[PDB]
Amino acid sequence: DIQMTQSPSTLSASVGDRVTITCRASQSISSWLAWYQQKPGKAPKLLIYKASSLESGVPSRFSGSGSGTEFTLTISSLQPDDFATYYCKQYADYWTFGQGTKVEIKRTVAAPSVFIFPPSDEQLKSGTASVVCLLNNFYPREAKVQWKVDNALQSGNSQESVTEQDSKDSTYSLSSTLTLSKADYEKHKVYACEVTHQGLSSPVTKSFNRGEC
Amino acid sequence: EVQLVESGGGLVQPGGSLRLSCAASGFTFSSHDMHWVRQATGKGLEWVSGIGTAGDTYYPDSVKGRFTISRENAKNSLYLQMNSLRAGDTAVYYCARDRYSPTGHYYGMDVWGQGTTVTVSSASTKGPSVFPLAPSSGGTAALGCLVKDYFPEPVTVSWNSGALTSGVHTFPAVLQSSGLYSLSSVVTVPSSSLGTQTYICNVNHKPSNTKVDKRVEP
Amino acid sequence: TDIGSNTTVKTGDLVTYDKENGMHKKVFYSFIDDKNHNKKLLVIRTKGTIAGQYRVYSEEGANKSGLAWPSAFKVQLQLPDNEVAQISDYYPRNSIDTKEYMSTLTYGFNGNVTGGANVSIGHTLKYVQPDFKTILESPTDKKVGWKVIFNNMVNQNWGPYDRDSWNPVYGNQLFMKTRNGSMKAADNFLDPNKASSLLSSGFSPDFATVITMDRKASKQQTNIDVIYERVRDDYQLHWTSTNWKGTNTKDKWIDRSSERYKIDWEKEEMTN
Repeated sequence: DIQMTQSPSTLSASVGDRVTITCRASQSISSWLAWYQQKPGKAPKLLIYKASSLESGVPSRFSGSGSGTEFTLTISSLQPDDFATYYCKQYADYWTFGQGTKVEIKRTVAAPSVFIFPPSDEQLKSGTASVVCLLNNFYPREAKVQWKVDNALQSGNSQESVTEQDSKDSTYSLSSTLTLSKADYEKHKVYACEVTHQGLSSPVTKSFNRGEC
Repeated sequence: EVQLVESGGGLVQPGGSLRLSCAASGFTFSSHDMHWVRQATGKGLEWVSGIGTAGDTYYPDSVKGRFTISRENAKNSLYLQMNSLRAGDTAVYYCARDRYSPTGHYYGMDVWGQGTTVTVSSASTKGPSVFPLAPSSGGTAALGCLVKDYFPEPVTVSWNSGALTSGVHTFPAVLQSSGLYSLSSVVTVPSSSLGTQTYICNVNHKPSNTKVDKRVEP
Repeated sequence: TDIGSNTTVKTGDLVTYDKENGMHKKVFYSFIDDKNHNKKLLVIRTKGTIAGQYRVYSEEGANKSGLAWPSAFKVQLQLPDNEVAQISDYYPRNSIDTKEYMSTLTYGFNGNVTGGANVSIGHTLKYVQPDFKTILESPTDKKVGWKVIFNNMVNQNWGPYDRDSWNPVYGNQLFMKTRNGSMKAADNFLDPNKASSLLSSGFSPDFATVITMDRKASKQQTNIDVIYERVRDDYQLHWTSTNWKGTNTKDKWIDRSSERYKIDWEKEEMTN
């Protein structure tokens, strides 16, 4: 029951940048704080112990500082290998990790292309109906998707899912799926996906009618 | 070479029990503290339990009374007995070794395994329904497959066997309220290739021997 | 006619007990008057005992208690800046890591003292420092010093601990008797007869420092200050509710015992 809060939770940077991550404990932990790096589907590596001491393998661009309650990790000159998630861990009293901080790759703003897919006829024969909105290859990750059926905004009856930065173009993509019963689906004419994103000068809307579909 | 290999774990009903183990090699096991640490899909590392070189055991409150850690130096192996499991305990469970200085300075968790997955859930193993996401056009075109209502993970998705691996995005699965996972896989392609070139998505779910190939048409 | 050495050695002792600081200062002094040399030496040998004074210092209740223990012992010599006299040698000459130090000091004839053609001055330096090191403090011609600092200690066949050891459960275990004992905190410290004797009985320095004086100097009277110091840490123990946990606060107290001695180079005396 020592809470550790890292901040920021996400930060974007390019190679060469000097990045700094902050970790805060809910009470004093002296200098008993460690830092770990983790990459997708791999195991953590120990970077720093006793708030500023470097573990043997580790490049000297890493460094750390702090005492008591506030601690920082700093990469003096970010390298391609350093884009990852970082975790602080307190060991003043048993062990507690922070929630993590993802260091992502910065690139220029890029607008999504928006496609909308009505529910298949096979699925309709089943019983449920699923309408999908795809936002493809965009930066940065922030995007709003609103569902409208006969222009009524929609309650939480839809889920989203997001890719991690594409390895080729560093963009994200997102899906939003709206699930209705065939009963309800057949009760409304027009279905529309409204998207808002920095790279779009206005909200794009994609839509269709069940009628001629 | 120093190494840790977790094993055990898989599907368990909530309320049930299960037993992980970790084989250690390339160092003197008996002389290190050892830990289990877990990580739920998409989330952070969480310390689960620790055991001192003398067999004294350490636990956070989230698992206290439910999990037991143990040691067996003769077999260079570490264990985790997990009782009264719940959905919240679903995650990948790693095994990790502490390292200290000769005078008792703590460096940290020095060497880690590859993890072993535990899934705790009422859901019965079930293959996916697969529905096409038909293309309309907008410059280029998008199409995909909706891989719906399967348990447990994973499903693999390919397009035109190995052939079409460009512009493909298979989204991370989502656990629906039913207890099943849903997912979509999409591609973008030239709108000019829609009247000529055929698109089949190949879905494979090993846990149920379900294999499905689906034609996507306008 | 006389073909021997032409050197005389005059040796005496000043002893002081400082009750309040638990220090038994015992200083031997030896004037070396090599009548074939324009300068005249003095060897000041600093012995005695600095008590360790390993004791329960504080008790906050059953669940917390602090133990004062000696983290370092120091001996320092200092001539004032206006003084004509100078420091020309010292022993040990360098840091010492072995458990014993021993050197026999002789006079080699040109204001030279070494640790056949030698005059014995009758000093064999000897001391022990189990679990401690000796560090020499940046010497000059007016100041020299040794510190004998804690370094390392096994605790009941458990791994050497030191002043910065940390375990996320038990903390610093340096003088932890038991991890789960149901005694009160003041009773949970390591018996001092299981540790270095420097912690219980204390430390007995045996350092030497050689001072030189030009014969042709209107003022033939030098002052010099000699300091014996004990630095103590505060090793705390508290109940976490499922075990004992220790913390160690470095250098919380410093006990210091200073004296000015008067050197008379004509009388070859040194007074208190």
